[PDB]
Amino acid sequence: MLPKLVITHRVHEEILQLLAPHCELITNQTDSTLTREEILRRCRDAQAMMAFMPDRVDADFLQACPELRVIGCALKGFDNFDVDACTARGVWLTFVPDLLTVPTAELAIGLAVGLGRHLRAADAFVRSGKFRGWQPRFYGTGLDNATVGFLGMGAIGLAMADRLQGWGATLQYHEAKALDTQTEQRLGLRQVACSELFASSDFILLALPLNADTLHLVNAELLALVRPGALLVNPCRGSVVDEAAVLAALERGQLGGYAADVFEMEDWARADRPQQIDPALLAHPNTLFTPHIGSAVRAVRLEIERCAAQNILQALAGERPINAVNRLP
Amino acid sequence: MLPKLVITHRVHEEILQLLAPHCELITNQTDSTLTREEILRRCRDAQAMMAFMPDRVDADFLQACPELRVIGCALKGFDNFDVDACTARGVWLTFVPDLLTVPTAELAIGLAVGLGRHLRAADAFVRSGKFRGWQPRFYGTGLDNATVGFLGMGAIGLAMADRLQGWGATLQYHEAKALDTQTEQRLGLRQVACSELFASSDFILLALPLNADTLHLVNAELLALVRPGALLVNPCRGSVVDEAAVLAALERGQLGGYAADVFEMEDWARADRPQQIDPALLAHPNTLFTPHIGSAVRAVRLEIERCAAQNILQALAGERPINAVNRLPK
Ligand SMILES: NC(=O)c1ccc[n+]([C@@H]2O[C@H](COP(=O)([O-])OP(=O)(O)OC[C@H]3O[C@@H](n4cnc5c(N)ncnc54)[C@H](O)[C@@H]3O)[C@@H](O)[C@H]2O)c1
Ligand SMILES: NC(=O)c1ccc[n+]([C@@H]2O[C@H](COP(=O)([O-])OP(=O)(O)OC[C@H]3O[C@@H](n4cnc5c(N)ncnc54)[C@H](O)[C@@H]3O)[C@@H](O)[C@H]2O)c1
Repeated sequence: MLPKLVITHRVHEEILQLLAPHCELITNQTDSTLTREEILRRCRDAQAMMAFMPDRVDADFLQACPELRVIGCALKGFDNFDVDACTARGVWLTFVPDLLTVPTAELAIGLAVGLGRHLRAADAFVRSGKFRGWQPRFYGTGLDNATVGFLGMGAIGLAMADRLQGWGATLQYHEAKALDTQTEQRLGLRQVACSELFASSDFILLALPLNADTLHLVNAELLALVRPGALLVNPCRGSVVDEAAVLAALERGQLGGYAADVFEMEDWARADRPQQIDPALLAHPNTLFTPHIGSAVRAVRLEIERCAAQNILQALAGERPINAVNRLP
Repeated sequence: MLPKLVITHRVHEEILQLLAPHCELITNQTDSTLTREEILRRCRDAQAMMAFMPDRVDADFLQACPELRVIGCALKGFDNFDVDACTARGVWLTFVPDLLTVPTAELAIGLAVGLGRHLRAADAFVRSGKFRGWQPRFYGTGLDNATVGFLGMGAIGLAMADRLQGWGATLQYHEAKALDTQTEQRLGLRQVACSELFASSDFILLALPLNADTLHLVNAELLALVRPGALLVNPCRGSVVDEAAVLAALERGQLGGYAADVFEMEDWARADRPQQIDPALLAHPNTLFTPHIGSAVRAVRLEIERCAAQNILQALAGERPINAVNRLPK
């Protein structure tokens, strides 16, 4: 009897090969997410869990799964995992600190370009068969000579700033914890207050985690500050914005556009989360969406899976996992 | 009576005010493209013309318009304008050398990201109302650790290289006019042969003008060399590629994707040009398209128009235009 490991979502077969000598595997090698009932059934006597974005762990989950030694999260933002409750039950909780950063940064910039240049509608027009040559339309907004404001300047903020260096924009940021002035200057970043960031930015790129303090940070009052036509890009967590306020800002035309890779409906730890994305937001023309594909780059996903696998194996071996969030004796 | 200037497409009000005290303006302040005959009719007794991407000027056109002194083009690629015939008939042909570069480079990188990451299908999926959370789907290709190959390293090529500096890609290029080593080193560029460029690149970014030598340069023989899954992005001219060969490459699955801002049907100077984009190419999933919006940024278009206006005004005043493509004896 090897320790039992439940992997809640599909992974590369070579990751299964890496784990199999050490672990009895209970896998989900499909593109589907299992019911919460079935995850509980599988994890009841599991020694370990590899968890993904659709997963949620609270005290109630853990009491129902008394054999767990480690939850290895193949993700960065562990807002749906109660770390304190894990520590209390003697369960390691591990994450992936760096591997999701670059592909998410790349996508966020592509969304900003895609949103500013009306890519969805432009591509729709070409596919329709009615392109008859160059026309005066689909006039958009570029990054050259624009002010780009970042809310947050951790891993993804810095990766995005790195990638905008050749782009002719004026970069500013708001943080809970400032960069050192030397790094600011190497990247051409100026630190500003949050109100000013929203009042003065042509592109607003969110790069902050979801917590009690950032929940609905981007609300109606903050959005009412933006320059008419400002573009808002959300690659972080859905619930840092109030999507109802975002939609209202779009409909009034104060917000020029909203691009998102993440949605309030995904933030499982939120009882008052909406059950879906508002259909009126989904149908609004001044939008561009992706289904949480920030890290959806083939080579990176394998590396992310390997990182979670390694952390789990470290825990099961009686070591402190390299990427543990918590501390155990 | 002031000289007649035919402006073929809609122009910002700031530009008309600049032109009014110098020319009798025959304008087209609609967002519609007029017919070839309508242009001929208006230009028959015109001293000047402001021309745009849909316009084509050939030997017969200039013969029908003996009064022309200048054709100011609000564009970079003048492949639809017979420069030689302009020179022969003593007509200035002007362009806009730099203003289109940046917004086109921005869009091109945007297309590369969008194509690599399956943006069209991803967005359609969310819009369907069926998104229920993350799934291990839409896995694609990023620029980090990728090899990016530039065919051409002029204005747009250089601007794209500039904009990829922090992206962790290996940048290589082929050119007709090679960069000096110190510029190559400054941008982290490595010069390669065209065949090696196509054989070794994950992303192929086209940055060439269309001329006799570049017509169907990206053909079936060249596309046969690409790595499986290679992504091709075309922000320059449709006819630099053979769209039929591109489609065939997509269908066999050797080419991973094709993104384009420009299409063969736009290249009026070609008699054998296809009259539309192949419906089969339009319908292929591994594609991303824009309708020649490379420079479609409000601030930028105002400046492009002012540039073309300034060139026309300079010519009509008896000066040589700052952005003349051709040379005329004085
Ligand atoms: N879309 C995706 O696939 C994807 C991928 C990775 C991460 N994410 C999400 O993006 C978030 C940020 O990612 P990261 O890797 O940059 O995290 P990080 O922890 O490296 O950086 C987060 C930064 O936000 C700052 N911050 C906290 N509260 C703030 C506030 N009120 N105002 C301004 N800044 C504040 C923190 O000081 C920190 O520097 C993650 O927590 C995760 O939720 C999404
Ligand atoms: N999509 C748009 O809206 C848009 C905007 C601007 C320009 N364009 C098009 O893109 C083209 C390139 O633009 P640019 O501003 O970089 O022009 P450019 O003249 O500055 O650069 C073209 C470069 O390509 C090189 N070249 C020529 N033949 C080559 C070959 N066979 N192999 C490799 N390199 C070769 C030339 O030496 C030159 O350096 C323009 O001619 C125009 O047709 C499109």
